[PDB]
Amino acid sequence: KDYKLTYYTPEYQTKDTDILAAFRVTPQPGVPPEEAGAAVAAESSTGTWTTVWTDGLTSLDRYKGRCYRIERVVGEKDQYIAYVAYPLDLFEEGSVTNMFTSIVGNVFGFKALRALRLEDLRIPPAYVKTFQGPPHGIQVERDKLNKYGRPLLGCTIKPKLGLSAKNYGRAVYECLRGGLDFTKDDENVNSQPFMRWRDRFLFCAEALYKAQAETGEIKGHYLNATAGTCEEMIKRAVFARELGVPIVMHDYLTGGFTANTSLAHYCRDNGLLLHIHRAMHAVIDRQKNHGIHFRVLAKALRMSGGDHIHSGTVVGKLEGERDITLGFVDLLRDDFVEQDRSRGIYFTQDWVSLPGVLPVASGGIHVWHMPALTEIFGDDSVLQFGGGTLGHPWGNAPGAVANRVALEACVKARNEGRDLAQEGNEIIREACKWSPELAAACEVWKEIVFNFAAVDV
Amino acid sequence: KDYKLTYYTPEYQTKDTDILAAFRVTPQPGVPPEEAGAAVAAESSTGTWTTVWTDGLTSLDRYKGRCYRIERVVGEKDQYIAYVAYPLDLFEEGSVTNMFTSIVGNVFGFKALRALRLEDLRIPPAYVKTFQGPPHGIQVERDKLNKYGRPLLGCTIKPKLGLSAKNYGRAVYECLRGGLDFTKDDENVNSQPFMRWRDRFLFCAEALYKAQAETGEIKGHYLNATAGTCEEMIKRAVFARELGVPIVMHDYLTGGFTANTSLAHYCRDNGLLLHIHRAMHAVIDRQKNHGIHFRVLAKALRMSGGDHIHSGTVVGKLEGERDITLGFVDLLRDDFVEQDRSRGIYFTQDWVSLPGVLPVASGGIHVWHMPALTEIFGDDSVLQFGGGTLGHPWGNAPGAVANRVALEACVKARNEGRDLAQEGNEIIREACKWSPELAAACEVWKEIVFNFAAVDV
Amino acid sequence: MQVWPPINKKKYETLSYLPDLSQEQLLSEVEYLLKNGWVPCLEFETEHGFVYRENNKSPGYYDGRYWTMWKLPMFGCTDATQVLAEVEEAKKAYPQAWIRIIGFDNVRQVQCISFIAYKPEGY
Amino acid sequence: MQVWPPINKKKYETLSYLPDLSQEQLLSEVEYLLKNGWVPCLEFETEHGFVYRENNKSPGYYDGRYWTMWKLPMFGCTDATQVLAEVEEAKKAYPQAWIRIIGFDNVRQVQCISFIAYKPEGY
Repeated sequence: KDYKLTYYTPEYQTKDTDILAAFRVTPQPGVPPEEAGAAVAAESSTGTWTTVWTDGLTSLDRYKGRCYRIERVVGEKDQYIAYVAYPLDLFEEGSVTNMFTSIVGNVFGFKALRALRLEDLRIPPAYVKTFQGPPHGIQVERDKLNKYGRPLLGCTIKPKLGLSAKNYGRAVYECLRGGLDFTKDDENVNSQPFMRWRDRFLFCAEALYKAQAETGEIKGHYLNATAGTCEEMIKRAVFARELGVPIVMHDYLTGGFTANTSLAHYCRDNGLLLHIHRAMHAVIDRQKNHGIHFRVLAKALRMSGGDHIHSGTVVGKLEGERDITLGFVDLLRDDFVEQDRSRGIYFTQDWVSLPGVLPVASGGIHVWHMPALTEIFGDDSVLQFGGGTLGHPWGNAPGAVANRVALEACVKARNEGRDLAQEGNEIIREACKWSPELAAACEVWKEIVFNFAAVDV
Repeated sequence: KDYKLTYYTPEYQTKDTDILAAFRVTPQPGVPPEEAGAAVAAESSTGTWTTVWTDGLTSLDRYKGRCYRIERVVGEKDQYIAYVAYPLDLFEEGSVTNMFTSIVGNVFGFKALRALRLEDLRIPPAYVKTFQGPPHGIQVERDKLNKYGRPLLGCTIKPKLGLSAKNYGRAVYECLRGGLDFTKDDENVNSQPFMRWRDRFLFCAEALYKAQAETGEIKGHYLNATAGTCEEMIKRAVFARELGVPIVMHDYLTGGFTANTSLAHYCRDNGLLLHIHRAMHAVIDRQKNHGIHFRVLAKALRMSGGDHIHSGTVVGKLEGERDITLGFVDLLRDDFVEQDRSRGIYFTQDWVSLPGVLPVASGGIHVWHMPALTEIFGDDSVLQFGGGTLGHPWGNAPGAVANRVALEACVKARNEGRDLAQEGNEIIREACKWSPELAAACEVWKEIVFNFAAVDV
Repeated sequence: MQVWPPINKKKYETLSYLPDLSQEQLLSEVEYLLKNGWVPCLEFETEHGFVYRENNKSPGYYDGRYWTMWKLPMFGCTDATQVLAEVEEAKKAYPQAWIRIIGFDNVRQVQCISFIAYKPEGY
Repeated sequence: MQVWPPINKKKYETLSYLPDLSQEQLLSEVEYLLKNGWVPCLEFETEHGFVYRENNKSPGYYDGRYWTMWKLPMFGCTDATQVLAEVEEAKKAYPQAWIRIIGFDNVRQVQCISFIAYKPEGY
């Protein structure tokens, strides 16, 4: 089957309504780039080795994917970037499920290729308008919560699996009362023998309302609605609505796009914020040669629907990887993101006012990382801590206070014109003076970085 | 029909997925034990005297019950214990109704037997997982009610049948305000000319909320939802949910397992605690030679669903009978109960985290019985009084206070290292000094046991 | 015949119907926790000393069940006096607060003890 | 080890966990707004200083989010002292009121700043 002479069209001028795809192709030895890129386009559209009579009862050239360009990858050899264009008509309106089925449904198993990786997708404005997108989005969320001028703060309740409903609520209250905005249900925590969902929702609501009453600030707890069936999932969200809480949670990849879109629609119709966890993403997005890059999985979530989405951590990453992260963070928050291959952005993406998603940074984050995080992500982000709150010597509340004080010290310093990049450690040092909670959290750090301590007067 | 050569299989090695049954068989004269035990297994599974053509369109040896062991009873002669094994496939998932139909459906009427009694059943983990079990269970219940470190206290409103809705509520308020946690609808009290259900639910809710507001402790009243049809039963529970009360009640044996499982499911989905009354049990479980022992009826309730279950009284029982009671109490509360023939436990029962049920002790219980009850049952129990509260000289509230003071005196003494078994009477004596209510309840008792009275200073 | 008071008789669950525990009795209770291997912990409350229902009235929901934790659960504690010391420190900092001692069991992720240790003036 | 107070620690969002801003620091914050092209505006409240839920309890609904505007947004304001002057005038007229400075962004129809500038006695 010589696809090259039908699916490889370098003269093709892409239309405003086309869905464009950037594939990183690693063809089998002997297989030319043009033929590999044509095999990719062919398999993900009409998929024909030759011709059958039914192909005459329509126009093949109307519904075919077209490889219009090939580019050799600067680094490794035997690796190319194939650009494919898909007609708007191939896709069902409002269905991320159909978009993924058409583009990544069968091509990754083609024999002529050794490895295949979808790097990016250009979602045209005409297809974007068929999606509801985030239930609320960054702006509406800040307005509902009445929180402005700083990153939001959250913490994970540990251990992951194991705690009872009442103990879970206790940790929720202690963390929230200390200065945190949100607490989190573990992604694995749904409904189990040690803790059934309804009891958890009930005690967590009691805990979050107490902390809100005590502090005077609006609180929220991501109540996991992920379930075995769509009916159970909705049944769980319905109870969150009855309790009057602000936010629910969902594991979009393990739950699935069909179920996630249903929940997102429900959340829009009922005023619930939707926190998304990316569990299982690394089985798909880790290897550089095979799979789907997270930036595509992030675009899919923004279309399907979610107000927050876990987007990893930037701590301990080479600029390089950091640039890739900032690349997809922009794709999630901004309305218009211009093409920029240096940050892994293969296409200019126009979101035509689709609400932006709040990126959630988590993973080994400590108070002394606050300066760098505040500078890198900016205000529109949610910074989540695990052992930085639970692992504080004095407990949850003092641990939450330490993180809240550290963050506000960074915000104040930034606003006063200080460079968070070079004065970071000093900013935390000064803050330790007026915060016993922050000081106790910085002990081991002071000994290594400052070779001491202390205070003076 | 010679079952013995097909249903009596002493070489059979039981599987982890088998439902095991321990039958106490009293065969007709002349009928051998092996043949009797094989008749029991045959009748409660495939039930064939000989063979018909349809038996070849399947494998008889795949769905047959097997008597794998016989044991002569030490005491009486002509009495044996037959052990039968049933394949997991014979049973419908989540249906206690089907389990009872298959095992006890026809065998008790077999002619070759003079009497038959089901003593125990080994419910394998694979079948246990198909049941929801108690709506909440011991732990969640204590957490919802915020009650720890002592047995719970309840009282019955008397007379059984006869009082009006408002008078019923009055007794409810007086008892609850005095220190009791729960009050009880009589098992016979459903909806009658003298008192319709809705009026009772309405006045009892008013009474329990007043007592809760007055005392500062969470109160509950078992509102009987037992009814003629499933629709009426649910309709009654729905109103309890609208009133926001914590607990409802059901007579599982007269109402039935199909209806009880429906109510239990409803209670889980709506956060209602379910109190179970064992009315009619003695027509089934009293005779040692024929029927079903309560330990099996208790296992069935824990599977079908219930948070509390009446399990009789231990007062005035020989160790012997007391050991049998502690045997089924463990089967109701614990996760793993090892085999122990001395306490009537024929099989090791693994409950694989199915919630435990709170045993309810009632029947001629007086304040001076408190020491023995607290020691025998422990904290995880509900102690119910009838005339010990209503029959108090000063009325309901002072009667409730006497029982609450007596119980707390026993708990304190136990915690301080005192032996409730030998110091019981003295503990109540000391308590009478600081409680006029307790003193008045102990008058006739003081005269007999202590040959007096009084106080000193 | 006496009438049980409908006012000024607010309770705090287990042991609250007995006369106020003397320091010696309070100490014996803590030793029961330790002897059983239970982890002691202190909780206190300054505003709502009793349950109420402001945010929801569905079955099983009540506000005021959770109190605020005093420091952290005392793991590895072997001396019951260490626990008694914290109660003194707590009422020293918050004299107008209700203080209670709770116990946690690990075989069971549960709480299995809860008794009042200090009550504010007029309670 | 210290216990975080369950009372008298009411907050007002951004910057409220830091020591009360000195007039100099308060002025630096206003200059951040101006440097970014944000329109400053003052809001004050005399009765409900914190959110509550009286009219509805559905998801996302809270009473007390809106405060009353002090005059008008300060468009074209180039001097941060003009803003600081208004805070003095506001607390002069309403000493028992909480006063906060908010900032508005135009590229985005949004508010993007909100910090407390004055708190009444005992707060």
